[PDB]
Amino acid sequence: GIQGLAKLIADVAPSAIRENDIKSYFGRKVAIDASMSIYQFLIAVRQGGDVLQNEEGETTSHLMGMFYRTIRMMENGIKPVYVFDGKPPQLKSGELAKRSERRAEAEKQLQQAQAAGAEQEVEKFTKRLVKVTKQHNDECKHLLSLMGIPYLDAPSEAEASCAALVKAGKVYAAATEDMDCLTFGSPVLMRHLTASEAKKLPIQEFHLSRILQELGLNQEQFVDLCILLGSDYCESIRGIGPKRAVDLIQKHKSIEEIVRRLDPNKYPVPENWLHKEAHQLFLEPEVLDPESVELKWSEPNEEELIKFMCGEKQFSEERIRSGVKRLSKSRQGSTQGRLDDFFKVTGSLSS
Amino acid sequence: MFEARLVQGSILKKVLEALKDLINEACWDISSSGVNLQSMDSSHVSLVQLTLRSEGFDTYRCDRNLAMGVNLTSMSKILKCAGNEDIITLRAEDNADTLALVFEAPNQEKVSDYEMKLMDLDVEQLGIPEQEYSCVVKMPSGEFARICRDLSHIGDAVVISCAKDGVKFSASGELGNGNIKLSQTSNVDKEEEAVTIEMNEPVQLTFALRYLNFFTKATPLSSTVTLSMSADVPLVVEYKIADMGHLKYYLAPK
Amino acid sequence: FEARLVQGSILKKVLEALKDLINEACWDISSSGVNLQSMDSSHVSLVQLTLRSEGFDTYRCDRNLAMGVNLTSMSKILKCAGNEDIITLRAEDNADTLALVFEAPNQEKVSDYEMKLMDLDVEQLGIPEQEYSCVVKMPSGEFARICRDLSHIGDAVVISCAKDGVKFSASGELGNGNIKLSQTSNVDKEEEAVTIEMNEPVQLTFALRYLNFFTKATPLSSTVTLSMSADVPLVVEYKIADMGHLKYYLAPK
Amino acid sequence: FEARLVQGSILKKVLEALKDLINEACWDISSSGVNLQSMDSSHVSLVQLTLRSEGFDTYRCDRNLAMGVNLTSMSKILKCAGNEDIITLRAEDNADTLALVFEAPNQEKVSDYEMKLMDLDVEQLGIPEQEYSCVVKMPSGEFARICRDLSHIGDAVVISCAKDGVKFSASGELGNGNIKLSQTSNVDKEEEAVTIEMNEPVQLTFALRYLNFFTKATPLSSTVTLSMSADVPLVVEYKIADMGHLKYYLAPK
DNA sequence: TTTTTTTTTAAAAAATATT
DNA sequence: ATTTTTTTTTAAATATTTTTTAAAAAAAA
DNA sequence: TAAAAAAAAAT
Repeated sequence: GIQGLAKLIADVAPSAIRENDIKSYFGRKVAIDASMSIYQFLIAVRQGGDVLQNEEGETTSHLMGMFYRTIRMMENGIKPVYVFDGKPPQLKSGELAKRSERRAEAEKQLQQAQAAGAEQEVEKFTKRLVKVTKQHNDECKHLLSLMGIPYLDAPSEAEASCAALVKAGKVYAAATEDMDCLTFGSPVLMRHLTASEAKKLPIQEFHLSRILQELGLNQEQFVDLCILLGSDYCESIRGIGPKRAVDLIQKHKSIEEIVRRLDPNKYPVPENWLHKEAHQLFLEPEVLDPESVELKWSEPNEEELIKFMCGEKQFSEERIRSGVKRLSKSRQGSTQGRLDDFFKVTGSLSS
Repeated sequence: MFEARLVQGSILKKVLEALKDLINEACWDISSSGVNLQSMDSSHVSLVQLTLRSEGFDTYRCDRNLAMGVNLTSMSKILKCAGNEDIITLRAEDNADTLALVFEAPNQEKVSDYEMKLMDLDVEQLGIPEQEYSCVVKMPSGEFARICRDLSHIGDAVVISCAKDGVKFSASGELGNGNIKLSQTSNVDKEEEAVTIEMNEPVQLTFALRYLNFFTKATPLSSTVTLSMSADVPLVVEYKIADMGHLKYYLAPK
Repeated sequence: FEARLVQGSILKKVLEALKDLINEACWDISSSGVNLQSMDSSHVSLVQLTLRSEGFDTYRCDRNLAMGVNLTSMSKILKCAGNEDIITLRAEDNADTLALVFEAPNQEKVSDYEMKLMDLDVEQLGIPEQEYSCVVKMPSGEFARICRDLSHIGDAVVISCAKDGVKFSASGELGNGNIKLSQTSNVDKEEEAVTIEMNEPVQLTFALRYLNFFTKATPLSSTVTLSMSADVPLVVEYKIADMGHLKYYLAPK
Repeated sequence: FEARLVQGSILKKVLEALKDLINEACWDISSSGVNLQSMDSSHVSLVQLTLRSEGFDTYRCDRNLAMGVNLTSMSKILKCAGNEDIITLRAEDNADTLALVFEAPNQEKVSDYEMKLMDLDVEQLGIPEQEYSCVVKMPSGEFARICRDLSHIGDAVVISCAKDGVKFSASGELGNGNIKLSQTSNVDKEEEAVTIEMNEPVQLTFALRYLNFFTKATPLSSTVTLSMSADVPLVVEYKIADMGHLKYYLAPK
């Protein structure tokens, strides 16, 4: 979670963010973080604050939300690779300590607010108490196995796996709300890949190659720039935000030139500030091999998925039947070929 | 520095009525040799290659190369403020942030100046190789618009096959199937109706139909669609604009 | 089954007339010709469509097959034909697909259209021996005008038969609306001729929604042959010149 | 009350003019003629209808009634009329019924339409008579074309009058319209007859959505009369041919 | 042939079930 | 008076349905 | 995992 990166690319390079809709991708393999979608559909999809409690005692909210997201994402021709989250390294343990004390504050404030009877703040601070579990990802990967969409499990982090999937050319893009994929290495990053999307919050297709050309720096210096923005692995220098890190990176390329020309009485270097290992973790992370894995969009079993969602996930028969029929007519037709495959760009045009 | 007096500006109105349903923002590649627009769809499927040469404009005096980023639905709403007889005069000022469009009526009683706003766009210009096509089909434009409008009711994709007898516009969908055959004719008295097919090999391709229905808004320009095909090269849907040039619509197959 | 039709605009106007009132219909294809006694999407109005084999150019049929088709999809396929296109129906013996060949008038643009079919079958209801009391042969553009006028007032038209003419009384939210017709002095065949026969007086209340659906067969024939009696449903007949007739049945309210 | 128009297309075009902005109107008829001074639901613009008794073919009124007519519904009843019907307005002096009898001059269809009229005691706002600065007289198709032109620009038109001619101009977020006409002194009497009655340079801002509802009255006359000055509201006069006039009032922005 | 109109679909509003 | 960063807080859909704005398409003047 | 907004030293 790089603080102030998307705003930096928005106010520096609006040409690099090729803003478009969900109609603009035909047959593009898109490797998506699963855990971002699972938290989005455990937080946004609510029964008034009851997160879709079924008749057996489980949570069917996230399966509902990302099932219909995946059906409308095959309706637009986008081929998803739901890359699941991995076991986080030792550098993200401080960020999960921050998340654990944030959950502790939210739990204490939820127990304060449930006595007060302010039921909207009760809903807010049970929406801030959403935790991913092993059974949530296990039943979600079971749903991916049932509906024929391929999935991957990351060894370390899903953003690194998505970025090396773009880097190997296996997929076209990553679809994360997280901005770490521009530093784990993905040249093309879409954001806000939702199903119900016409004009309300459309796709921010970030381009790492475009911003490295227009600010004039390679991957390692952009990794260092997002260290000084402040990532979720190691801390940043206090007093340096977007514009100061952009100016100091563009005037001083290496991280040693950032460090040694700084007085400690105005810009302190923090204690145990591990920039080298976070640099090596953005350049070479623990990633599963993208050439070794295979991405196959198989035909789903229809009535078995219907009896699964209507026997122990408590859905409607006609709703799941309509969804599997929608994906079946999505996979029936031929793919729509693009025009940049056949014609090559000579040069852009100004105004 | 750019002035383009067009007496027959009805076909300019037809160009911008054809353009607004497909692309919303484009840049005119205005040069001294003519006016061009090579802009691509937002879904990155279809290209519009436009050419209005300087011979068709009756007073063209543009000095240097000018690229003008324009909202084409706004430009078409400006050009809907002229009738079918007015002399649409393109005019651009120094450091042109406005496009002055003078709609002089030919009876010299109504002069409609429309200086309309622009935008900053960075659009790419693709490289089109000038290479010969396998199946060059020259049908009427109204019949092609009719064919695309009928086949859009069945399914979203024609499967167009050229053959020895003629071009076949096969399409299928949830309403069933539809095949439209067009024999090559030469015995008609009108040269617009004569479906001329330049055969090299019989080739079968599949094209989307929303883009083809977007292409067939250019049918009031002239009654000549030059469908040009190859094995995997995109379809050229070429409209002869009357004595300026072409409205070559490109379409990547399926 | 091969039913060639030179005037395919007749079949296109039949499908335009029947697309808004029957969505799924059975097509009782006999050797005598194309026949249809389907009924509407509601349970109010009956449609008796007859297309005899005399108006068809080459009619061939082997067995009395009934095709349950979707009239909306068939009307969208009949919209693909031109207004002068020669339409050749074709049905295979074993395959349940209706092939339509919209041949060009100059026989250039051959338009083969295969249609998928469903298997909806309904019970058949024939003509229940109408006495034909008041037969009002009046122009179809005027009946379409009268129903389009009185649909803007209310959902009740009151039609009264008389010797001097026929009334069309409608009342509702806007107010009273009457439309009175008369005879015609000079003997004119199709247009501007309201000819009425008279056996017993009749005064019935009909809905304007189903009559507005009925008036979509106006480009088929120029004359509406109204026919009604006491407690007998109104027969809006649309006799086509070259073959058959299109009968619209409507129970009074 | 018995008012008869030998050509009722004038009355139908008056109701298609007035149905778009006046929803409820009072028809203050008199023995001198049919008058209306109603004002719209947006309460921004006054409409003056003058229908002289000399233009009526058979006019008769003695009580000088003050009926209040729902105007969209009675425009629907004029939409029930044909374009050449001899329209006979009628109203009995004891009942609140506006009877309308539509008679075709050759065709035998005589249609009677009564109405329910609500009670409307709405006061009159009589405009004074004054000399106007620009009394420009331009064609109605030209003014409809100019208002539909500049309505794509924005909701504001500035109208300038000078020696060369009237100059309509609109500005908005899409562009900047500027329609400059010219004084026409031709003798051949073509489609354009723009005459200037030039007195004093004026420049006033008017809404264009409202002016689109104003120029919905286009097929009443070939020519309009925009009579206006610097502070008074704009007067758009639709001079009906020897039948009366429809004056339209719009306050400037 | 083009108007304007009238009508019929294809985008947003706008909560409710989704459970 | 900016310029810039860093503190708190606020958030994270989907579909079906009905009900609406906007754009067309026949079917006539 | 995102953003806006405001407080507050840097500017």
